[PDB]
Amino acid sequence: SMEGILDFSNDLDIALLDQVVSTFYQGEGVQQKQAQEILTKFQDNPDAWEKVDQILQFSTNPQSKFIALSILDKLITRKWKLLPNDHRIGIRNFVVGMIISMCQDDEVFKTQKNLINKSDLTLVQILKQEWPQNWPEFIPELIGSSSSSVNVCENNMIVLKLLSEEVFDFSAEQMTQAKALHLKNSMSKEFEQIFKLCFQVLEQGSSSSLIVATLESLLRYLHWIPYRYIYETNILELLSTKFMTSPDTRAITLKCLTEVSNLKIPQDNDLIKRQTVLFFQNTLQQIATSVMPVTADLKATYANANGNDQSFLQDLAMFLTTYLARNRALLESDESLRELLLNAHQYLIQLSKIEERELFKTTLDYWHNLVADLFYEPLKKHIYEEICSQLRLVIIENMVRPEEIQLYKSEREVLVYLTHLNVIDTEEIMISKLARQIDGSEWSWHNINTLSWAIGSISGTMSEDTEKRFVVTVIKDLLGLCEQKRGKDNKAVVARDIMYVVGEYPRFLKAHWNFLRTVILKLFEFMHETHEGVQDMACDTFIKIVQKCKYHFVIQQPRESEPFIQTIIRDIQKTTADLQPQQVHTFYKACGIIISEERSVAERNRLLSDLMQLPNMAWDTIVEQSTANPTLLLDSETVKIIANIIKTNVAVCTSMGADFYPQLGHIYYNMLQLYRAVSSMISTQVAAEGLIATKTPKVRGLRTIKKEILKLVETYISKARNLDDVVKVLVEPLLNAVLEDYMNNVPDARDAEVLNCMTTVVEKVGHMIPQGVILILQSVFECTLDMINKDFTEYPEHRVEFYKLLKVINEKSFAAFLELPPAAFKLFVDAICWAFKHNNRDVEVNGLQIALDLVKNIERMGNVPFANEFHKNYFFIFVSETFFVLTDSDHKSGFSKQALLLMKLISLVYDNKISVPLYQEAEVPQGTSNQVYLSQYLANMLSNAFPHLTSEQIASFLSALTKQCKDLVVFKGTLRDFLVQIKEVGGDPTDYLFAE
Amino acid sequence: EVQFKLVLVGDGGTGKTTFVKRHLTGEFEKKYVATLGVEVHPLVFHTNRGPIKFNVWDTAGLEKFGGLRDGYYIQAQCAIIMFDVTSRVTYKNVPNWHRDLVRVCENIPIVLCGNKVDIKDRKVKAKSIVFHRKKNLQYYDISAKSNYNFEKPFLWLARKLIGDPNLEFVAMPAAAPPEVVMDPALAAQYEHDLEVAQTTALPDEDDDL
Amino acid sequence: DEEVLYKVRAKLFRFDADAKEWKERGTGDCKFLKNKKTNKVRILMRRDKTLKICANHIIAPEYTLKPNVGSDRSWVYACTADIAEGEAEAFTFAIRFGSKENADKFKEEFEKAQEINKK
Ligand SMILES: Nc1nc2c(ncn2[C@@H]2O[C@H](COP(=O)(O)OP(=O)(O)OP(=O)(O)O)[C@@H](O)[C@H]2O)c(=O)[nH]1
Ligand SMILES: [Cl-]
Ligand SMILES: [Cl-]
Ligand SMILES: [Cl-]
Ligand SMILES: [Cl-]
Ligand SMILES: [Cl-]
Ligand SMILES: [Cl-]
Ligand SMILES: [Cl-]
Ligand SMILES: [Cl-]
Ligand SMILES: [Cl-]
Ligand SMILES: [Cl-]
Ligand SMILES: [Cl-]
Ligand SMILES: [Cl-]
Ligand SMILES: [Mg+2]
Repeated sequence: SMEGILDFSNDLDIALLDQVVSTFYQGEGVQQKQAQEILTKFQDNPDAWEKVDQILQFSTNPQSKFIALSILDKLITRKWKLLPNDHRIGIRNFVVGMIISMCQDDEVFKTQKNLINKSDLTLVQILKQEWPQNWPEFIPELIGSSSSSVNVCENNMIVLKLLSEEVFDFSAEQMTQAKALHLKNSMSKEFEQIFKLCFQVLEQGSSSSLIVATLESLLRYLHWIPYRYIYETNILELLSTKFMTSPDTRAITLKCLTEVSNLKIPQDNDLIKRQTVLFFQNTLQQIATSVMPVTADLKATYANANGNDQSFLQDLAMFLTTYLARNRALLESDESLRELLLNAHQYLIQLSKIEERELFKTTLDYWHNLVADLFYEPLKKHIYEEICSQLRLVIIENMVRPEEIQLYKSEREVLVYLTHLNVIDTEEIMISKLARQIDGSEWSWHNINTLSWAIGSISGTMSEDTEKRFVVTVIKDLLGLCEQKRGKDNKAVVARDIMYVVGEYPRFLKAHWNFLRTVILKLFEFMHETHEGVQDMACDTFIKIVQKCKYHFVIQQPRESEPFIQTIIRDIQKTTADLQPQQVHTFYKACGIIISEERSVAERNRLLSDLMQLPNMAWDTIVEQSTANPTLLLDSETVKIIANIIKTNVAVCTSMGADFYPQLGHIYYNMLQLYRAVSSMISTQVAAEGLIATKTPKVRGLRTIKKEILKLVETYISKARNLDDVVKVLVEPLLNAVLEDYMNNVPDARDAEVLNCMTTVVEKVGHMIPQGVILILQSVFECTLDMINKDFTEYPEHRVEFYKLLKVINEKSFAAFLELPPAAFKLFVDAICWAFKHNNRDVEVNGLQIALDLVKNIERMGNVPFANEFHKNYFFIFVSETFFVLTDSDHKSGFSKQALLLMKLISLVYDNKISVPLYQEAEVPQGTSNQVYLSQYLANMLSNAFPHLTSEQIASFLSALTKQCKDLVVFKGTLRDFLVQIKEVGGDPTDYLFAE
Repeated sequence: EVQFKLVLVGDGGTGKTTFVKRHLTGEFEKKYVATLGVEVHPLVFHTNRGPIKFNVWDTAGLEKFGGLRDGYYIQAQCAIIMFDVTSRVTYKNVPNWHRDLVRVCENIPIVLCGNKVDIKDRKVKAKSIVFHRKKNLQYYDISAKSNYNFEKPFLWLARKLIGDPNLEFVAMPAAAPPEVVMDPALAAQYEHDLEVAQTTALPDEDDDL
Repeated sequence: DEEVLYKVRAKLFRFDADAKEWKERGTGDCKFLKNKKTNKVRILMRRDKTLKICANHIIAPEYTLKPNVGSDRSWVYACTADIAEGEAEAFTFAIRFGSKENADKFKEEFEKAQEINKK
């Protein structure tokens, strides 16, 4: 029965609609669901708008009327201009009449806010279409009708609020530049009369709901109105006194005064400066007397979360930080304003103690502004000494770990500035907080961690002498804490924090070799502790200390027999014996950092030789057995050992880069034989067991070997300095080992890491291996395209690596694309346009960049047949494909690069930089310029794709576009204007003449 | 048991349906099947203040599948606005979703959620996310995939709707499970079903679990 | 009212025959609980943070832990009656752990629990 309303051949049963709607909003399960589908089909019926005036008159369900207005809004925003003037005036009148009727009935005004507000928005959609050109009297009548009734006046404030939002706050994306300017000038021209009304309501007062609606509209006006409406009327006084005293108006008023604080205001005017001071004084006085004193515990209040307290305290934070970041200089040089300045900062100190991360970030942004100022501005820090002392404690007690990168960065910077301003106070707070860890009063894992992060964050702020005394005191105290504590959980927590602090003070370690040696040897002891987290922090601390102090490991220290790196390597087997593989790789990576400090080639190569001793000997035995017996590789344990040897090579190559070449050279031949042997085993397994084989631990293990080999070669080549050796030694064997294996595997067995490795090869030595780049294309291009050209989802890693490879080949070795057969070149153009159509931003952006670069590559060739044949074959495919992704509303992230590509394409023709006719003969007079034909082609294409546009709209748009094809910002403006106009009927063709 | 209408809004593919399904069944849906209009699911949490039920109106982010649009927001008592921290456009659109929502629901607790924080290449940086401050929205970084902060939006809304800041999620007592006897008629049935399941790979074999 | 015999972090899946795919059901502490009245040992598993039940069933002596083709740190087994989601239902479960060591230890404890349940 419900499906009855979808039958338009018969008049609409309002009582049925009301049941469908009730079923949807109040029903459940299968019934709710079915009502949902029916209502969506009803609303989307393109004649549904005809039924609106019937539904509004004869429905008893306010939800039905809401949905009726949604239907009307689709018509008004999309197809309004098709309606005869008499019909548009009809709709306008039945909307206005519905609003006035609802407002005049006190019961309906109170209870139907949803439907009234929805009606008000519908009216604003009509005003966007009709006002003021076809409705000059709207504002005068609104002002007039406002004195007739308190309900109508209040509702008129809601209409003017929504008008302001639609014209000033949300117009940029939703209207043409010309239409937005028209409506802005129109509201500007009549604002004097709107403001008069708003000011009278605020002055005359009485009804709180009316006053609140009026201040809600004022908040919107403050985004655009001139300062004189605020500063040259009584309104500043009313906002900062009267409306701050009553809690109904306090929240909106605070928001208004925040926006008042952001007004564009003259800089050289003492009366305005005094007025700016006075509204702040008045606001803070009202808060201190009517809400809470400066001493109040806002942490406690916020936590209690009574009524609107949380929102009020957030809004207070926003007002204080906004006003002070602009105006605190007004309060700083006058003795009579000192108390106001310090009370306002004292409120911010209390707000900063609230347990609410997002509020803390807001206040921290302000504190960063302030302490940065005190660091540089002369004679200002002394004002804020007691504020800064409190703030030191707030930041230290709130310090987060360095993993939370943005928050830790902000906190560190504030604490560093504060430490510079008073090093003694910072030290005293940190030592005394440590004392309360030791006496147990504030002891907890969170509290010792927090303190350790804070102590770590100020490294480098103190003098070396002060740092020395501070660091020793802190380590002594943390060691005492460790001894004092019982059980391994507690001892691990304090040990980790000792390690953390030591790791953040390299300047101290570099001056005290004996201490550094002790730290390292202690870290080595900890690498045998199986207690959770200890081995990871020992390894993390080791590599962090090496990154900073590596030079001290590579020289012979006084009273040592050898550089300490020799001592580390000698005992490496024993040191790392209890570590997990990932921890072993970190350890070897850290040794790689040290060895790369040795700039004597013979000594560096010997250290590298010695470091790689254990994986090289494990490799040699495996290779002997692997060559002797091919079956030994199948064993699970051997695959894991081989993977971990390759991963150790990757770790050391990561930190040594170009210096790693002798080690790569030692394993290179047998590593590529292993790649081939593992590849055979994978192919064989997939034949024997099916595609499921690729999910098995055995085959994942084997593929891990291939991925780590590809990772090792890409890691070395990305950092190589001797490119001649790369081209002469590495590239030929690599290409022979990987390309044919990739091409001749089934899609599901192909490693995307091959594409990634090839990208680095073309990046670094592409210019030197033209035949290699051709071979790369021949092996990967057509088989990878066929994997990714059936849908947007399959093989996401191949998809991404594929377009990165095409991009770098197109940049570095464009001759490889000239060598393609025409069929293969056509697939290349297909592949680029395919990338355009992607919603993954990685592919789409590479897609559009390849298109740009390809155009540039063709243009470089000058007037020759390949370039001429390229334009004849592909110019219009690129223009139409780019227009497609620009206009289909499914590719908005690509807007900028779409516009840049379209501009380049249009500019080529506008400049006559294409030698041959783009049209095939007897399609136009044989004299015809490519400019005339492009104009014709685009007019035709846009007309067929958007048949609701006029010939005039299309011609005006294309005239503007071709004129603006050397001015990207203006061109983009015209494109956005077109995207607005295609969503509606009867867009003004003069909009494309817009000039700022 | 009290029940609250919750509207979930934000751009297509930000993770709204994925987040709700994770809460409903515990599953992670990898595939993108765009919501058509709205999907309504009851969702119950057990708190130290008894059970709380959210009637979750998971709305369509794609304009072409929008259905009733703001018609879904009527009588909502709370809302999540979702964006994708890997997609800048989705954050640019947050003020548009907020606008359409608060025009219908003037005074409701709202959580802004930046989803997909598990993805390494984050495009919407912490420093950029400030829209919530002046609008008094709670903000969380979430991952429907890693479950990072995945309980927080509901815990915060529950505290706001119950008016108890100390409200916690609790474990309900677990009833003794039944002893049963495998049906000898369905024994051949089960070896089949087990064969199929043993030879279908578990997803995401590289994860910590 | 229950002794905790074994606790391990695990991810639990149920097989959807229709979609022919494994769907995750929860991640959290998997507990073997011995009822102090009956001496019956059950699996009780709760999701991280929500603490909602994703597994609640007797470790029936007739159950068999099988490997999954994709994993060396998982078991699949048919469960005739699980009460996590209210009314007792039959599921094909898969439980995955942090390591092969964790999975083997689970298997060891699961067999011990099966013998306790035989009494
Ligand atoms: N990496 C990652 N992917 C996620 C996450 N959450 C969701 N996804 C994926 O992103 C897509 C989100 O799809 P949906 O949840 O349907 O998106 P939606 O916002 O509901 O979409 P509409 O219905 O179109 O509004 C799916 O492919 C999800 O698997 C996350 O936290 N991390
Ligand atoms: Cl203006
Ligand atoms: Cl200032
Ligand atoms: Cl040095
Ligand atoms: Cl040795
Ligand atoms: Cl090794
Ligand atoms: Cl070819
Ligand atoms: Cl294609
Ligand atoms: Cl088009
Ligand atoms: Cl249209
Ligand atoms: Cl539920
Ligand atoms: Cl943030
Ligand atoms: Cl906030
Ligand atoms: Mg969805």
